[PDB]
Amino acid sequence: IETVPVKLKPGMDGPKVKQWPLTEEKIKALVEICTEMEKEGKISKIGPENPYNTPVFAIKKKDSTKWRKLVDFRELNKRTQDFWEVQLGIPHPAGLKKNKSVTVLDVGDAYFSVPLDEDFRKYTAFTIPSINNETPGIRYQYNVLPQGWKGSPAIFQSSMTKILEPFKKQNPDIVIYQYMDDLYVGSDLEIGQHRTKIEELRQHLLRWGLTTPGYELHPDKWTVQPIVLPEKDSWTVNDIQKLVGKLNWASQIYPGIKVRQLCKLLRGTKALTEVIPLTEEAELELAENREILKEPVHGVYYDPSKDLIAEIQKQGQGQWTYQIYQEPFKNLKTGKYARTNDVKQLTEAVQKITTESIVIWGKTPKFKLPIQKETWETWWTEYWQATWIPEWEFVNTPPLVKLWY
Amino acid sequence: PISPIETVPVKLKPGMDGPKVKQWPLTEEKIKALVEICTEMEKEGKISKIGPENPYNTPVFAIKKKDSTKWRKLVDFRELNKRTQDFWEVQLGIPHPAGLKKNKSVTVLDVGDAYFSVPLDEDFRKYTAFTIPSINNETPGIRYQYNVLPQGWKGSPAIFQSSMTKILEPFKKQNPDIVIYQYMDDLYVGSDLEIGQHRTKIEELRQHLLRWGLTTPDKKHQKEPPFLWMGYELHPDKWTVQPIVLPEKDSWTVNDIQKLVGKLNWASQIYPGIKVRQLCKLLRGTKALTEVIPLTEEAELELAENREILKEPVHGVYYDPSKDLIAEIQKQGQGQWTYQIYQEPFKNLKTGKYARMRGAHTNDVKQLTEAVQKITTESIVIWGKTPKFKLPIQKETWETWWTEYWQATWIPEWEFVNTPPLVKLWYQLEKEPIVGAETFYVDGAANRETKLGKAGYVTNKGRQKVVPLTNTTNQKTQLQAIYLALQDSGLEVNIVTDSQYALGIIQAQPDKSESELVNQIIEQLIKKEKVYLAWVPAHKGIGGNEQVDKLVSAGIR
Ligand SMILES: COc1ccc(C(C)=O)c(O)c1[C@H]1C[C@H]1NC(=S)Nc1ccc(C#N)cn1
Repeated sequence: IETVPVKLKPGMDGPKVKQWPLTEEKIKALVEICTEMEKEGKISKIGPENPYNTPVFAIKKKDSTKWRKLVDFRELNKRTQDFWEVQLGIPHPAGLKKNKSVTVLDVGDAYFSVPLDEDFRKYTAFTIPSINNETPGIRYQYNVLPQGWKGSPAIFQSSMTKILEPFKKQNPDIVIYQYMDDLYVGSDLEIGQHRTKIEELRQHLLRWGLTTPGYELHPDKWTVQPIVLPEKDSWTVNDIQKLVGKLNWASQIYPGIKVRQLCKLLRGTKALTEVIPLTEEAELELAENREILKEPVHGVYYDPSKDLIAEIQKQGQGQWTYQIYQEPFKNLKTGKYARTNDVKQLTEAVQKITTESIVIWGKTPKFKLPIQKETWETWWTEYWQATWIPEWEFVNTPPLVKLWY
Repeated sequence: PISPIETVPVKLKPGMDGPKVKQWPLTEEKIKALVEICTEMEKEGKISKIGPENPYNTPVFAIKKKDSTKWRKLVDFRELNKRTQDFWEVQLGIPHPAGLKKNKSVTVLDVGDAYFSVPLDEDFRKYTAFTIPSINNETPGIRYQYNVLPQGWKGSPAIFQSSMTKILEPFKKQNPDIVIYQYMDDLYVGSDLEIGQHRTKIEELRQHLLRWGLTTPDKKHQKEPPFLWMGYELHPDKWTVQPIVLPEKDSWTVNDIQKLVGKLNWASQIYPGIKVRQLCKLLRGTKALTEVIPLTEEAELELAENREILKEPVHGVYYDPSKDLIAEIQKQGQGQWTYQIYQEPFKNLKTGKYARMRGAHTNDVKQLTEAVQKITTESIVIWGKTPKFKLPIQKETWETWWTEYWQATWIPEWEFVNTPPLVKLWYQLEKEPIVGAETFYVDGAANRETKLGKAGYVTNKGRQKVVPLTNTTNQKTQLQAIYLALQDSGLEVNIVTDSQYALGIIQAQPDKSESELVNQIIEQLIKKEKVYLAWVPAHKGIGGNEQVDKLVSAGIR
């Protein structure tokens, strides 16, 4: 089959990213895999005449024993964007977010059957390091479509549409969305009818040589995380003070959170412990206040042109809160994540959020992670399971944990 | 020879073209030399005669060798090295002795005339053209080009080690029980075989290399471990660093202090307890390299301990893949941490030290955490796996800190080891306001154009103090106003501030800072028995805050 010519964003050059050191077991795993992918002609050893590099890691399947290879094309994707986004983009169905059930299938192997424009293969160079640098390092490059690369779906878009054609024609009320390595299939059918429909789809796929998982999302059961206000029996000065502080915050966001009435309440210079009475306009202010805070900020709309940002706060006790927004304090969605290691949970939450993000908006957000850069980089892969990797910057959470958002 | 190996295709940077530098007039003695030389190379295949159809020329020189015995052919490649494509890197890290398996037999074979025994890409030779001038530029001169790897060219090291790999690949495969490490010209071959079965294997390799154009020693193998490599002295049994020797001068120049600090840092990989905080403190502040810096008592004592440590030779052992890895971390001075990594009680594999600060305001629980993250990373690289730690911290102290900190923290398998000092949080911050405890509504202001602020406070018991401040930021008047509420205040106290900034710094339980103030506030905090901090929107007019805010901003604001 003829190949598609690919060009980088003119002005930008190929990826030159360092390879984060790996542990023994992951190096052994990687050499086995790459050894086989070579015999099969998917990748080819390369010389030093290739100045490019992209990091690679070894992760686990859906909790199985098999080690899977995971190249990190974050960079390359960026130098390619124009291509995989404008030239040959892939429409994102607004119906997916509404579905009662959405199943995700890893149609990754699918790309290994399509050759990559020879003039582009040098930009997919990666290195399998060695321990204690006792070796130069094993280099390779891709001959076929690689799995991390967002370019792979775009190209394969043609072949994907045919394969799915029959199924779609016969099942018009099922949304099929494709996003970098995965297939999102949603429907409003009863679970079993859905689950069945999914099997049927594997069969079509199977005929064009394509395995399958499993893994069900229920979008329509995704709701907001209101900004919680207390509702205590007693009352101290301190409590009402915090009550005012938070309310004050929720004013630059959520227009109409009148706090004036509740403020000026029991003032002067009292002890913090001193318990206090109640008010009538107060009871009513809280009422309307929360009433507003319960529902999304009026005036905030998703702008396709701008980046999505996800911020996470460690609430303690295994609780994690997050907000996705494009303009600070203009939450498009907020949420929570609950339920062993601090890093493990965080990585878990990052994947969950990224997933919801892909379904609702068709793009991954950039994370502001509440952790030490070094620690994250040293351990994330240890629990990571998705086939994609979002952009992330390590932030330093302000005492903003107070207001859950 | 010239290796029969295939060639690595190379090219100039995209829009650029070959080099065309003008050959500067050289003298007769120099002109004669280069001819006697090039003729010799040409006779071996290293270079070839070409004509003036090649628009590319590269400047040639010649300088005399030791005491002026023979000349040398220097080829200023700068211009070409600038138009040549980029390559991968020859080495991304350097093996650490501690990561070497213990070996019985080890010999070091060094390849002779490396770059000259490897073919250059035919389509690239045309760029490696240079010319030998005629006395006072009359005759056109002799033009030559390269058939092998030029000495000072950008791609020689890359293409060489690259080539050397392929050549070795077969031999390695047939001898899976033989480790070969390539570092430039030299080749390190070690095994568990006997000097007999070993030197036999060596030849087999020398031969293998010869079948590829690689001439290697015979009796000048240099194998003779000991081994001085990259600043280390290796023995088949153990390893250690090249011998250190401390100057012992009467005066120290910034230069002297530096060499010294460099030797010690290098010595700290295996000599536990090395300390250079007091000495490094002396290099602070722009200072000439020849300026004499007087040693302060502390540094004077520090240089002492180090001398003490370096006297009796200390050695490191090698890595046993079977046994586990254990790392212990001790807290030396303030902010300083030393650690040792071993597999068998006290037979250190390697030693180290962490002393980084990491921003102003921080505590031992946080510093200890970072040191673990370092040692973890370091351990991965060298040995491919993370060690179990032994930390001078209570399972409690840790467990209580991690759960009450906003940042996410992890920490590999560890155990508490009672090796004093012990890490502890020097104070907590009550979560509930203290009942029947004087509440201090602190605040501060500061005229931005003047710098005149009044940091004060007002309590629920009437008291109200207000001090004036000069040359201060709006932040200091908020951090100072807290210092006040802490001074003339009892053992228990509730403090209400409108300074997120201050709230932030303090809520993180720092036990050391770079702010002269912050340290003071810390002293107080360690003295109190119950402190409660809270926040409220600054100058929003709230019960209490307003009251203070008033007399704080009353003029001079
Ligand atoms: C990673 O590979 C290197 C890096 C450096 C050296 C050096 C400096 O000799 C080296 O021999 C090697 C590899 C041959 C193998 N050596 C191994 S594993 N162990 C030992 C043990 C003692 C000595 C002794 N004496 C040298 N090597």
